Amino acid sequence: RKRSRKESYSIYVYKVLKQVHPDTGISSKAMGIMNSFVNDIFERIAGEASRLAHYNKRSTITSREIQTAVRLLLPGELAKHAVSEGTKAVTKYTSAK
Amino acid sequence: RSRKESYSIYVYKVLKQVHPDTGISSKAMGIMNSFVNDIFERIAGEASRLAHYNKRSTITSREIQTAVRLLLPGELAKHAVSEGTKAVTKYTSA
Amino acid sequence: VLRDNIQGITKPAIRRLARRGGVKRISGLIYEETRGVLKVFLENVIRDAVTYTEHAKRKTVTAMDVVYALKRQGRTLYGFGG
Amino acid sequence: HRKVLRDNIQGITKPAIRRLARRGGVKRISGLIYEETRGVLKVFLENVIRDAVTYTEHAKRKTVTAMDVVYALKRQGRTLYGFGG
Amino acid sequence: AKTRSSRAGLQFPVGRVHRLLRKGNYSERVGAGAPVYLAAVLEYLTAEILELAGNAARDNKKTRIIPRHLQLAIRNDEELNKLLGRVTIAQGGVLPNIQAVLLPK
Amino acid sequence: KAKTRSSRAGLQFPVGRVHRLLRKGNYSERVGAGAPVYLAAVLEYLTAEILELAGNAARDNKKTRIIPRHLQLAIRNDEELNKLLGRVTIAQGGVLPNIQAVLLPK
Amino acid sequence: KPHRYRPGTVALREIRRYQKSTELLIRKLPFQRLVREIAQDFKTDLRFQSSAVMALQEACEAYLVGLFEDTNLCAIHAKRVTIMPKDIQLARRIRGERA
Amino acid sequence: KPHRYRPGTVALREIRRYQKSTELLIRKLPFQRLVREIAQDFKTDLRFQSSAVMALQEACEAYLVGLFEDTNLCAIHAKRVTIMPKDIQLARRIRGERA
DNA sequence: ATCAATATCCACGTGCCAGTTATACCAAAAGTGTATTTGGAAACTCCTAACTGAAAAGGCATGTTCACGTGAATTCACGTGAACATGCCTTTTCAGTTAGGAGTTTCCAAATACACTTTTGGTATAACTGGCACGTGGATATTGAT
DNA sequence: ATCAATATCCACGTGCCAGTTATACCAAAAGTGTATTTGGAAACTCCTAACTGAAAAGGCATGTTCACGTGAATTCACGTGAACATGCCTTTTCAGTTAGGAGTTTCCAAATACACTTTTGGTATAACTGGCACGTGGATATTGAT
Ligand SMILES: [Mn+2]
Ligand SMILES: [Mn+2]
Ligand SMILES: [Mn+2]
Ligand SMILES: [Mn+2]
Ligand SMILES: [Mn+2]
Ligand SMILES: [Mn+2]
Ligand SMILES: [Mn+2]
Repeated sequence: RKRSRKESYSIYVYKVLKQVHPDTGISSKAMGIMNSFVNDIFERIAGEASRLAHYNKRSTITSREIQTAVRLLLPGELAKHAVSEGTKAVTKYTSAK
Repeated sequence: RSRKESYSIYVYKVLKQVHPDTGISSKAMGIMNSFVNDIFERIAGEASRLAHYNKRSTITSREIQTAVRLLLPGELAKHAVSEGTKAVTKYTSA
Repeated sequence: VLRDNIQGITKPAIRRLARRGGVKRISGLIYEETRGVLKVFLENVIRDAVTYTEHAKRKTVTAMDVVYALKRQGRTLYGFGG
Repeated sequence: HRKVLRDNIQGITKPAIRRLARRGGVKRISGLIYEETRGVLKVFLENVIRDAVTYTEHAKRKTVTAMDVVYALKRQGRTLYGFGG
Repeated sequence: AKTRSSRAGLQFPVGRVHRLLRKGNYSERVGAGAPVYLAAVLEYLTAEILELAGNAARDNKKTRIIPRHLQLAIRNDEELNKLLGRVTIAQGGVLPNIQAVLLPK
Repeated sequence: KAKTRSSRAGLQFPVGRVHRLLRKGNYSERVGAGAPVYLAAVLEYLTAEILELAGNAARDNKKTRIIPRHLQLAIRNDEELNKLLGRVTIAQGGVLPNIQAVLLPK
Repeated sequence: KPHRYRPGTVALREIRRYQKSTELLIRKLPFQRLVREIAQDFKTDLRFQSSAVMALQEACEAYLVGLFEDTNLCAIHAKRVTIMPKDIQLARRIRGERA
Repeated sequence: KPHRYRPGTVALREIRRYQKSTELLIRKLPFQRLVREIAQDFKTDLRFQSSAVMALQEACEAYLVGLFEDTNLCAIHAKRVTIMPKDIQLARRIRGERA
């Protein structure tokens, strides 16, 4: 019998590391930290967006719920740059169809 | 043409059962309504996470029970678990 | 009289709050330090409350907006909705 | 089968507590600090282990997992990175 | 032809708790026992606070609970105070407490 | 010639996986198509910000491989990442070297 | 002829008066004037439900009173009776609101 | 003739040493016993993933180091350099861990 | 200041193992396409309740006087740090054992999905009164001066 | 101690408004009964990793000695908050305009739902090596005695 597949973000974290420090690697314990960080930030944003939709009696979480959650959770400059990256990713995703 | 729920009706019912000759101001009722909604979201929120942790789709009364043990301090948890098992027993046989 | 609104939170009012907090003797520098704290607290809460308002496409900050903001800051408030 | 466990809070040695205060930037330590720290650590460990085992029981498991500890730490506001999701 | 609250023995709306659970995005499914258990827990805790708050009103020689009596009832009980340690009761004030070193003589 | 939603969005983070976790996490009844895209971009961004600051700390310590100590120095020395992760513990990360001035001699 | 209470006597009387009561201790209009000014830096032409401002005032006064308790403990810990800015600063640091 | 560093020199050297490093400062096996003693007096016949015990030790040492930082500020605030139990108690009371 | 003891920094070479790399296998997601359903942006209108304005009410600003709390200075007993001898118990590496975690499959009690019936809780309007806020006198306690 | 000023109770009277009581619609739940679907408890068996135990060594814990700097105690000076009476302007309490919250309604873009196809991520084996950890000696920095 085969042990089930344990997903992680390690493949994606490693790519980002290569765009940012092409000559730098990462230890498994450091990779473990990063997987905790991404899952933590995911659930924070998705959780805040969930309450946004409910507070306004909306059954759908959109890019607009995610953006407001990013503004609520991230501090100043981090939110400014995160908003631009998200707004940019969505417009690119829309027109590319 | 607008309606808003609250717990005031059931809160007042519980008040008469414990202090028959006692009233409650409106401000005090708004605080009691906040209290119930707060404890609701805490218990349900914890039960939700318990289900997700154990790859379950159903919040059963066992989830509500473990959430109660996790959220209430010592003795409050003991009597809340008791009153909870009491209501589910009486509900099952009737 | 042209004076700031943060000075509208007056010295005897700050003195009263310290009393409810059980304070017997108040250094003069406390009053400027307190207003700085109060301003920071309100900015953090009003920023989040206004963010809820903008998302609901409204121009009226509701008491629920304030309640949702306080809860996010770990300052859960009872008696103004929900 | 296993030997009775008792008084293990004294395995948190006086040098071990000193080392922790050093990482915390402490220069001089009163003699009473050591038993106060054991009491504080014991309370902290109990609350976490209590929640952890409650997660273990609810899963009808006999083994406390790292996830059990991580969930327990999370709901006490001590989020931990490096031991699973 | 009876309501689930009466069938469970509860002053609290079992049927309403069930609706709030499904509409709260807590899980895909809700068992039939969970809204009963949850309604019983909420009813117990309301009774606990209203009991202690009723005493506080009687001790102020008042017959009607006001937020002050709810504040006094909670901050004086060790466990409700723990359960509501990070909660602010509007128009509740604070418990009378003067540090000893601040008294004269 | 099909293309993943990640590439279509310009992302290195998996939009499709993020969409699955939004539905599987019981956050709402429905998920818009833009939500996983936007959220995957934010996650990818923050991952880049930490890895840049950590990569520098690893360089300052004459190491080529990021370790938890580097992620700790990176986070604690950046005020905005510190605030975001102020209630977080990084296993094997340690503390920032900091001595109260009154504790130094002379 | 005039009567004078000794310093600290009235202050202890004030503590007992204000710990007994629950009324808001900041004046409404300066506070509401402060709320609209702070929000103006975040969004323009904003209106406030009257209960929204009251909510803010109850939360703010509760926050400040609670901070004065911790501040008072810090002063007393330093073998003093007067709260000073370093007391407030220390309380806010240990609370994790700063540094 | 025999060399003696003055009281404080080695302590500051140790501060620099341990703030520089990341390893766990409590011995592994004594800590594992403590966990097993506590857990077993709450529920019998329990086993532990080794990672679960390391997770608990990382949490405790992180918690204690942080508490010692806050403890050190309380002592310095009282014009001492020696942490005392009342410093720890004040730290935990302001943190709300005891209040 | 000079000096010596000691710790510390750094470059050096070492073996080793965790990280990197590359093969194939593959199931499980993910993507694509179709028909189906629906949430909620958009008009518009309604109707609170937030804003403005003006006129009254009482809290705040001001300056003076001095009680006494704070910080500075000085002493000193002794608790705490540094150093050292002793040896114990943690740590380390290997082995064998089986508990219990986890993977697979079956299948039934309990879940959801309707449609339909029934009633409950919210609203509203009118009524109602007693609980509570507030003002009174006057007896006592408190406080500070002497 | 004897006083007197002021604060604080206490027992009582007062009017008013927010609370209690009741009633009538009534839509929106909540319930009932049916058909239908499914999660996850139950079997079973595979296999991971937790536990056990040996055995050696050396990294630390322990306990002791000794000196000395720290915290605590005490005294003293002076300056800063507390107390207070004052002069009055700011907040508080009222009125009649509308901004915009919130309801209702339509209908299209956008979501879910199915089947089917493609590939991408994770596991695993073999393989590999360069990064780092370790040990050394050797030049440099720091500390304490003088
Ligand atoms: Mn035991
Ligand atoms: Mn020994
Ligand atoms: Mn078995
Ligand atoms: Mn009814
Ligand atoms: Mn000293
Ligand atoms: Mn309009
Ligand atoms: Mn691949």
